[PDB]
Amino acid sequence: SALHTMPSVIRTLVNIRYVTALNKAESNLPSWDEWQTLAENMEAGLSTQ
Amino acid sequence: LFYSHRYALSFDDAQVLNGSVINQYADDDSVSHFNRLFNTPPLKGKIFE
Repeated sequence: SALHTMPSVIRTLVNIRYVTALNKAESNLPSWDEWQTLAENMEAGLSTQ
Repeated sequence: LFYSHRYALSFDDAQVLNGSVINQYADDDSVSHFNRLFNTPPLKGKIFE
């Protein structure tokens, strides 16, 4: 609610293992269209200005 | 006119509210009603509604 975004969107943001070719668990970076759709979903709840 | 007098609504808004549809093809020299409602601004891609 604070971010004005859907809970599954929050879950997707948290699930981002930003590891970028190892040194940690795994690279959970979404695909290009998944990134685009996630950005649309998280941005859809803003104002006009 | 009645809605414009009390609720202070635009002509297109009150026309749609009383039972008409949103005019996608306005006089076209400026923004139409459909574009004013869902294209201010388009998020990333062109509108397809």
